[PDB]
Amino acid sequence: DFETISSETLHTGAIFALRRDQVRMPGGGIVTREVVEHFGAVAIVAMDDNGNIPMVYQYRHTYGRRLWELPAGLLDVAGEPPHLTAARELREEVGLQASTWQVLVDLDTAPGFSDESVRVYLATGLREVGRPEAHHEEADMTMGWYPIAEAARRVLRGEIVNSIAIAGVLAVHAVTTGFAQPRPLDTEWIDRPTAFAARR
Amino acid sequence: DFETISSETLHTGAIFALRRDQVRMPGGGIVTREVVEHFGAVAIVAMDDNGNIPMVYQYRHTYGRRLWELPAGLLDVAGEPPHLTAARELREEVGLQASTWQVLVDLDTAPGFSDESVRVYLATGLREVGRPEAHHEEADMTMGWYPIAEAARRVLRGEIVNSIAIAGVLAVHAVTTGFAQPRPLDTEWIDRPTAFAARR
Ligand SMILES: [Mn+2]
Ligand SMILES: [Mn+2]
Ligand SMILES: [Mn+2]
Ligand SMILES: [Mn+2]
Ligand SMILES: [Mn+2]
Ligand SMILES: [Mn+2]
Repeated sequence: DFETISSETLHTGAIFALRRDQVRMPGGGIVTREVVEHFGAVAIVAMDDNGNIPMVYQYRHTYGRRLWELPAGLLDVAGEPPHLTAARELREEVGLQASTWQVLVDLDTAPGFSDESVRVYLATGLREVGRPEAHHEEADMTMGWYPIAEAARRVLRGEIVNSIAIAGVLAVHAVTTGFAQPRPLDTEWIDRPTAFAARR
Repeated sequence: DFETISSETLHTGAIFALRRDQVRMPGGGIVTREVVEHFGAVAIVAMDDNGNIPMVYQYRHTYGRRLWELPAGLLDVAGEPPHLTAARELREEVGLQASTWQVLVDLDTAPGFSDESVRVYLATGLREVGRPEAHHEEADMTMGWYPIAEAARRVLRGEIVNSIAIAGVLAVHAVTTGFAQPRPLDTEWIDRPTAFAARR
């Protein structure tokens, strides 16, 4: 079922495209299904030798306020491998470098209307290296180190609400409590976006 | 900082509006900040007397496949209280009724480009009641009961990727392991969307 009958691009912006598709429903009808094409992104849970991780306080215009989040960046560099996008962004945002990288959790942010998918890595064996000069939203953001457990409590207390940070924080929390294990970098990323990047 | 200089509506669809704002950055510059206005939504982690919860397998056109998710619905009923939207949708989607309702976790799905926020409730004291005749995506979706721990393992294994389901599953998992506690229904929902609903 669910066959796409027609695709019409309604808008192409800086980081996503708006597309309206006509989809055939179970009953036999046809409906509007609008999708927001997104580059996709990556985030990093950089855990240090004592179980602490870095988070950034970044202003989000969508909410008109700053949220506590994990270091993260868009896959807006055509051809750049995701784990490189991760390492690059970790260094730029929290000035860190890691000797070990594994896959923590992948999340599909808003399945209802966007194809954006985000891969969260767990970076260990941390090294403090230089951080570049930031621009825009990043020139305003700050950071703080949190024990994974407190970070986990912050989520359950509503102090952390960014879906990417929630997933990574609770996922690493499950790992540090011995409930689960990290995963190989070559783990399949089923829903990694391709549409918007494919546009150009 | 970050003052909105101008707002232009680019598109109004069935469930969200696309708006392009001009925002003043730290350096003194002005940039395009496109926001997707969304009704907002609610989800339910209905836990039974033995630690099991219901999940639905629903087709998501954005990804062209079915995902395992929590029962959930849009706040598309002007005036309907969120916890009522929750109870209504729980019954309609997994044919359940609960005598107890608390707040589990709130998540801001895609902070980068949308104001959508989702409140996940934890429903207990379950009762099996009738389920209506479904339409569209819902007429195709099925469901299955999962022990919270297995559901948690499914997340860490990439078998559950919907951000709402990840948050609720790992959040309730933290509660069942005695790490955290549920919260009162009157808990403040900081980022509950208002823009799109306010349009009409
Ligand atoms: Mn970033
Ligand atoms: Mn970037
Ligand atoms: Mn960045
Ligand atoms: Mn639903
Ligand atoms: Mn509904
Ligand atoms: Mn529904």
